[PDB]
Amino acid sequence: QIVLTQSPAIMSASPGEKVTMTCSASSSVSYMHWYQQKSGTSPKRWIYDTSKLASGVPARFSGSGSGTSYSLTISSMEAEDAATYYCQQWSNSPPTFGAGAKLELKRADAAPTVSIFPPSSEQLTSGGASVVCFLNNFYPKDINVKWKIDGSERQNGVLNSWTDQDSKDSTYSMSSTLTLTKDEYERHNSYTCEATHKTSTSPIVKSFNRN
Amino acid sequence: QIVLTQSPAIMSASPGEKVTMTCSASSSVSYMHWYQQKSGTSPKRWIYDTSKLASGVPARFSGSGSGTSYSLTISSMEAEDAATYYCQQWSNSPPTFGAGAKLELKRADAAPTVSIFPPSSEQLTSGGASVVCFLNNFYPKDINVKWKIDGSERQNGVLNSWTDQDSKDSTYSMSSTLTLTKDEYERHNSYTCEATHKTSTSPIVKSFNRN
Amino acid sequence: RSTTLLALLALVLLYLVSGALVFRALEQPHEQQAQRELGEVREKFLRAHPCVSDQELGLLIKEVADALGGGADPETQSSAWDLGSAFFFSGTIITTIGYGNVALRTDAGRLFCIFYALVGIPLFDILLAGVGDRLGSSLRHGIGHIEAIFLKWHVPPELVRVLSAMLFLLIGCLLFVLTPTFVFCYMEDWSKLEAIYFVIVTLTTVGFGDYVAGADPRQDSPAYQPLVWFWILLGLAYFASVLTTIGNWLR
Amino acid sequence: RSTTLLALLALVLLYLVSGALVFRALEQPHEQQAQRELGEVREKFLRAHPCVSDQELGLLIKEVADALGGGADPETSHSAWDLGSAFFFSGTIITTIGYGNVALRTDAGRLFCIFYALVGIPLFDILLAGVGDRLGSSLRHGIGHIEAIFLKWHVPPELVRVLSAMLFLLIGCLLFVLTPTFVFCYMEDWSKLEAIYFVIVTLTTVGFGDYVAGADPRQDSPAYQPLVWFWILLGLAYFASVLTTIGNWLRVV
Amino acid sequence: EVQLQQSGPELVKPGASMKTSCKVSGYSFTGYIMNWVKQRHGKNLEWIGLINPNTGYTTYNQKFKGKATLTVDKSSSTAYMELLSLTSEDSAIYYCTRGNYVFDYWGQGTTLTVSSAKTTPPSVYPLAPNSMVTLGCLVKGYFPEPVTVTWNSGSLSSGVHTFPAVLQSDLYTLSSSVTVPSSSWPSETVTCNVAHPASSTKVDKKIVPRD
Amino acid sequence: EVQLQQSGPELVKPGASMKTSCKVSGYSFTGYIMNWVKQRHGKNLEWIGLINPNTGYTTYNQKFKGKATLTVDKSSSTAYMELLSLTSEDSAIYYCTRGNYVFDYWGQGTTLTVSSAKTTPPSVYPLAPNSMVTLGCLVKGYFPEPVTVTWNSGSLSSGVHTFPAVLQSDLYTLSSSVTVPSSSWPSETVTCNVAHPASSTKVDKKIVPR
Ligand SMILES: [Ca+2]
Ligand SMILES: [Ca+2]
Ligand SMILES: [Ca+2]
Ligand SMILES: [K+]
Ligand SMILES: [K+]
Ligand SMILES: [K+]
Ligand SMILES: [K+]
Ligand SMILES: [K+]
Ligand SMILES: [K+]
Repeated sequence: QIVLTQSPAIMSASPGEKVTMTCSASSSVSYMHWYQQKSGTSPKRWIYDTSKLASGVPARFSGSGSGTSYSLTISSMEAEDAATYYCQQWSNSPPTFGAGAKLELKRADAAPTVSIFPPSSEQLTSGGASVVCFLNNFYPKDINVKWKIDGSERQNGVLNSWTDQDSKDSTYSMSSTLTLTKDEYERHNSYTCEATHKTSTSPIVKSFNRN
Repeated sequence: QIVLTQSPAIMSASPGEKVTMTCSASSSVSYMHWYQQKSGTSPKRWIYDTSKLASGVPARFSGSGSGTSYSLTISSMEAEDAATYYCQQWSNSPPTFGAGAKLELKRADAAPTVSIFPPSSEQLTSGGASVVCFLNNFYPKDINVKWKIDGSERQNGVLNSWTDQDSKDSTYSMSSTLTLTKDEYERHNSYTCEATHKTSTSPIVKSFNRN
Repeated sequence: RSTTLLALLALVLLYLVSGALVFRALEQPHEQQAQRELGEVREKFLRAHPCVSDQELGLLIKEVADALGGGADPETQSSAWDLGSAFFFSGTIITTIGYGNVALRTDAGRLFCIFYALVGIPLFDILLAGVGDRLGSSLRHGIGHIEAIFLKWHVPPELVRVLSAMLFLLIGCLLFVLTPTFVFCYMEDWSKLEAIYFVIVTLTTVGFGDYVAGADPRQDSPAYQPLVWFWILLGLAYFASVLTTIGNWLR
Repeated sequence: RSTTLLALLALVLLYLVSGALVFRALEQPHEQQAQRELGEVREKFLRAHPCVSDQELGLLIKEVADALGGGADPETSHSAWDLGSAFFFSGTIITTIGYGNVALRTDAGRLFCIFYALVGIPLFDILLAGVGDRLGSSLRHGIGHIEAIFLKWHVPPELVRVLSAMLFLLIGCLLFVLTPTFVFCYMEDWSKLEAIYFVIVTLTTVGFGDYVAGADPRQDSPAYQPLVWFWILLGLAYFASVLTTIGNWLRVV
Repeated sequence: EVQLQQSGPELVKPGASMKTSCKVSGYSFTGYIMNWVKQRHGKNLEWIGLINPNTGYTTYNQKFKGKATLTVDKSSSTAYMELLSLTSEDSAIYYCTRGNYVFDYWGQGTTLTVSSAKTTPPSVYPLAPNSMVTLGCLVKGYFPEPVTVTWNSGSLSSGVHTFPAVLQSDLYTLSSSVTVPSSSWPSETVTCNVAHPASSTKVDKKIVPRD
Repeated sequence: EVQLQQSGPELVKPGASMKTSCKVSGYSFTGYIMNWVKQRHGKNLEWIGLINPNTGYTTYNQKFKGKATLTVDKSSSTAYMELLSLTSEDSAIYYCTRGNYVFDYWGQGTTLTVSSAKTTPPSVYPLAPNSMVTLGCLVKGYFPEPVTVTWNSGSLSSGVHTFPAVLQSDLYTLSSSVTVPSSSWPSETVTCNVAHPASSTKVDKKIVPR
């Protein structure tokens, strides 16, 4: 019933940076709790009773707030702090959560290594045609892909898939896949994967012609 | 401090007999609990919440009551049922118990096997004189002992000691010990130990001369 | 007369001792059962939750009792001083009904309520006596028109005064006892007995505050709660006016 | 007189609307305290007793409320329909104070309370007016001794009628509005303000019931509840003498 | 060390019921409240309900009122959740977690997958096309999850992004990108190794260049 | 299998204080209320007080208010009771027991003895004077409890009693009795074997006929 609102849902920090996540409640609550979740793993009680630290939690982390507005703060960000933080509440039944705030590590901007592949001969014999595009090892995560079949843009039959931040290089990669019937694919000649990233006002575009 | 009254404090049963001991509260009580204690060992929860049996307790045991008057009942007395039963109450702080009801086994009456023993040579040389009298393996427990020094009765420096009911034969035994200064002992010649049991309106008397 | 004064004191004393016997006989069995029920609830909760001592569950109830006492609602986890109810509360003071179903928390409010009452109550007693003499004139004056018919049909003039006085109290009883009870019966979702109880407890200005009209947290009836006070004014002035005219025809 | 009555009506209406603004301004910020305190009690109980769900502690409070509602007292005598407290309750009816700190559960009790009041209140008003005239007579004659002192000091005898009337309201204000407050301050463990509030709420017969002396038989000073019964009679009677002369002068002028 | 050990991942037909389990140890099962939490697509956490394992008391989130049935088995110190008439929307991770105000210990999670899909092996298709070159594997139309994508039998492991799967109409589809020096390709053979344990499928696909 | 394991029997001087312990198992220490009960020379059981080991809350019997101090150690799942300025009246058995309405599991008990008495070894004296003959051993002027009396090193086990010890001028005294056929005595030897572990005493006494 009580809505917890964690905005922004995403934020980034270099190690040594102060990070401050917030949780505003639809109505007042006595205490807020906080959880750290990393890909692969269930959530972990991070801070409970608003400002109390759970067992392992290092002292750089601290909680505060009252009423409708609480915050989780890292004095000096570390690499190992990058994870999703959820705020919890049980001052009224039922207990409720925020949608969560993902904390990513901040690094130097990197351009996507864009890479287009036409349908395989193997797949075309089955009557399918999947045109795959890899946008690899770029930062930040914000990227837009557009598909164009003979210049005319296509958005139907596309399915995208992001990786989590590379543990060592802190970059993101994604895979945009235009899935067609062999017929639709053989009608048209040129297929282009156009990627719009912050690294260039001019978009990165990899293309191929069917012959 | 709700008073629990277990009357009578002592009772006996032959095996196969129905026993019903009772516990009256000074004021009303929602549930009564019961404990079985066997000499040497701590109490063991026997019946709780008035009529509920604790796990070991055999089915022949049963509880009931309400208000100010509760009762623990054995359908068919066994040897192993012989023990002290306590009623407890925690319908008001502080919790309180009964005096306890001590349940002994009933058997065939037996006469005390009386035996008198004079002061040892070892003890007389050290300056003391202990005249011991054993009244062994008699039922019921009801017994009176008296000492006579040359037929003049003595009741000063006597100490008695009863055993619990023999686990084996269900009899009682006791030990009356006239402790004197070697002087007082050597003054007089004959020592007698007079036992009065229900098995004879005429007393059992064992005696010895210092000769 | 000192003789009659003491006879009156003994009369009223026996009237209270008689009341005390009756209320005990009717109420005490319910109270002692409620007590048994509280104890039954505690014993049941201990048996269900073993991480709780009797004495710790003792303090909880004491603290929960005290919060409920302060007006906390068991049903929620989280307006009785909205302009409507604050106007009504002020009305309960000068009328000396004093329901007290919502009581004052601040020392400021209590200190103010003192001077508010010492000025307000007597100011109202003047309005009450004013509306009382006015309202009593209007009905005895108004019924005089219908009374005229019965006097001409040759009913003795001492008995038509009683018949008029009977109609006078029955028309008022209809408008300021029966009408309100039937109104509150439907509006508050009380029983016909609960409604008469409230009405009479109110007009006697005993104002226990176990039952209060417009108190209900649900109702968004803004004119309703103040408008109940319009009734209270007319009822108390009638209650007053008729008992004073009774006093004149006695003495 | 018609014109004046509505002028007086409109005055009283603005006096209530003015009161409504004030009480709201003072009390509305502390509406939510009791509820916050209940929630604070629940949350600490949960934190201290982990085998207890919020929802289970929910039903306890509702069940505890219902028992307290039926007149139960937290036990750690308390009987509020013992002859002492039932005598007191009967007194709150005929005095038209009606504290309501102990309310009736039975329909029998409510139906009875109706006829008890309709016969009792007027019966009491006669004794009150009787004790009002008697205590007032004794007191004005008692001041006759101090009136003699003021007459010998050659002070105009109508100034002495005002000085006696001032002493008349101050001597009884000392015995019925101050003496009781200092008594209740120590006996009930209230603040000097809380005590005066109760005293005045009682003597005005507003009788909110947020504060009550109680008339519950106890010791440490068993002669306390007997003198609290007696005080309300004398105090209400003391007001009557005063408020009739103030009321008489305000309606004639 | 407190431990909530959830049963393995469940995979059930639409309309059928599931029942998943959670065994506690390192604390006293009955001492603390058990809750169940739904996490769908690593997003906003929903509290399903709680059970007091000691009393058997259950409250549900109004949302889950019909779906979920919490039970315990005090003897095996195990909590159960049962989900009924499952729909595609129930496919999520489910956690048992302990707490009556903050969820202090969580299980590892259990992954529910509601799907009409039969065990289908994947169609591995090769993605063949600067110093560096990017190749890829399209692993399409397989069920259930997951597949292990390797390159040259795990020997070529750096410069690899195996992207997350997506359900495209009840069948999983992922891509893998490997980036190798153009020294190495097509100089040296690059096969991608896809294994689907559900169907005991092991498919190798050599990336051969476009003619 | 739930179990309350109390510390051994303690013996303290009059006026000194005492602390005894109780370590629980088979359940969660913190999950249930711990009580202490006094049983005074095998008569009516007195509830001393309770502690909530989770909250540390303690209430005492008004009678024990000043005497007893309950504490726990959450980590070692141990309950403690401390009795202060002890008198001869405190010599009793003391049980830790678990419960918030009924005491469902009890400890084995601990025996407190308040006494100025020094560790004294006993004076074992033999008691010598039909189908059957009864002989005895007076084991007197020893402290503290217990002594054990065996006969012919446990070769005689039947016909054996050992009366309870009684205080004879600030010290313990019991005597054992054995009953053997009159063919066996004094034809054959009957020695009683007395052990007082407190003084590391092991003394044998042959019953010599007078
Ligand atoms: Ca009561
Ligand atoms: Ca009372
Ligand atoms: Ca010690
Ligand atoms: K009045
Ligand atoms: K009133
Ligand atoms: K009144
Ligand atoms: K009230
Ligand atoms: K009132
Ligand atoms: K009231």
